[PDB]
Amino acid sequence: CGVPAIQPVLS
Amino acid sequence: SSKPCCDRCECTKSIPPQCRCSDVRLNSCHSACKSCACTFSIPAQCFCGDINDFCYKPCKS
Amino acid sequence: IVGGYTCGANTVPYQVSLNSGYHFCGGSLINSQWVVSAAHCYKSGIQVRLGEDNINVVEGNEQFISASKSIVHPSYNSNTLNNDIMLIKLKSAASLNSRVASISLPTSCASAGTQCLISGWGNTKSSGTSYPDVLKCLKAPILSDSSCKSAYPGQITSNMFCAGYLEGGKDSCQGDSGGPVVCSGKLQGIVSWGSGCAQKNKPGVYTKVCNYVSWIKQTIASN
Amino acid sequence: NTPDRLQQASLPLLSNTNCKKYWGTKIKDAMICAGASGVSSCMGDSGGPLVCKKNGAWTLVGIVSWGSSTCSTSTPGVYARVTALVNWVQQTLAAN
Amino acid sequence: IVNGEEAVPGSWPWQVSLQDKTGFHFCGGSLINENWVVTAAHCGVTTSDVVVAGEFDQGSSSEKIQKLKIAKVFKNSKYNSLTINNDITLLKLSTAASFSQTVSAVCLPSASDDFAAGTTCVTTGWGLTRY
Ligand SMILES: [Ca+2]
Repeated sequence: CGVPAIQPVLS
Repeated sequence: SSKPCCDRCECTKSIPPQCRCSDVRLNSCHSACKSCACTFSIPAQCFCGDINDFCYKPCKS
Repeated sequence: IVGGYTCGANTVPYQVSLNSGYHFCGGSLINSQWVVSAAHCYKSGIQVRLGEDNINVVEGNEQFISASKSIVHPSYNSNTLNNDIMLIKLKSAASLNSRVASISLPTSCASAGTQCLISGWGNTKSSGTSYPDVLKCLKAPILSDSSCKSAYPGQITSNMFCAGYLEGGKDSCQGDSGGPVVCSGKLQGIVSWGSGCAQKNKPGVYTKVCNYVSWIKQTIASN
Repeated sequence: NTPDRLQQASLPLLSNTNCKKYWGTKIKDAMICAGASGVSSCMGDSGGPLVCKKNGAWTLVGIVSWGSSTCSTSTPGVYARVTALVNWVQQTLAAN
Repeated sequence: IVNGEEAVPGSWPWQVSLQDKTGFHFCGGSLINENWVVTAAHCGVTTSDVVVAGEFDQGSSSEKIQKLKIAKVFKNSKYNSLTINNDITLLKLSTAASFSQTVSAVCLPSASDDFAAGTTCVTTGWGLTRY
């Protein structure tokens, strides 16, 4: 859980 | 007072009373509400937290 | 302060007015001898006016004390307003009572979302000019650095933060510079600059005082 | 403005004490505030996640719940405090 | 979200959209495993509604999305609809979500977990970007 395959990119 | 409306008004039994309207409205509070909070849903459940020494007129007859 | 409220006399007892024959900046009393303000408020011959509420009326709780030293941050950059902090030493110790009191410096940088009190005698209008007699106050949150940079791309240094309302309508304004942003009883900010006042997407920008606590200590200790 | 495309915002958790500066007694123990930082959850966000890293992993700390009637980005959004509710979550999952 | 930014598509794979039977989004949710979504109690989710997982662009009809029927709504009985306290509902899905790159679970905290004031967290959703 909680670990996206597609990593979020946040500014 | 007679302008916006409140179906569900609760007041303390003091003189003067401390009254609030606990109506939930969708998406905004009534026109006289100074302090409005809403859920972030669609529709938004909005609640006026104002305390007044009166109840607004009922919405329903 | 635009969109604020009258503070109430002496309810912001660390707020001072910096006067050179007229109120030109605020400041914050940080102990009996020292006021923090903005380096862009630097001028010769500052008179610090403490215990003011109505700055145009002698009401009886004022202390007017001349600056003996006005020490701008040595890396103050007047072009970008980076390190926009100054310390003013009072020629004589202010008399600290309920109406004149120092404000604590931060022990840590406040986090974004923390509500602050910004006060001053600056313009109360976002377009046009109306200077209040009495001290105005505004509760405003610290905005996240990303919001601040988004609002002011290329202009927000690590020594700055935004506070206020992206929707506009509430901000500090000209005449507030130098004055306090106090959050949970600590001076986190100094009124510094903005694009206009109270404009949408243009929150006030504040000198990040928590970055200067050592410099403040040092300057106080050295003067 | 409603978005077709999933949006995100970083925003700080507030202490319930800081949040109360804005919301007063509305703030209950099963709530956690976040934002008042130049972003706001807004209508249609409700029920969605407020997540924080816990040892590299995104962990549901809040559920978008309520706040400014105008989604003011200078007022904290209030989220259901998942730590306060997760026991109920686990018990419901267990029973079902 | 006002003043957020568009997510990387699929990068919040637990984010679901709660839609009515027409595809109208009215709330978000988070997958906590294949069979359960956690959402706000005040959203008023019913078994007529659907959990849509895997969406990025709700204007797009070409994403591998999963429209998941809700078998059962579990509103926290402590939910107070006036104070919005205990504002949580679990949705048990009629059919398990198929986890993939764009669909998977968020972690649940322990009740004792400390997420300190000041922590930068993230919220996601398709709420209004401008009020
Ligand atoms: Ca005076």
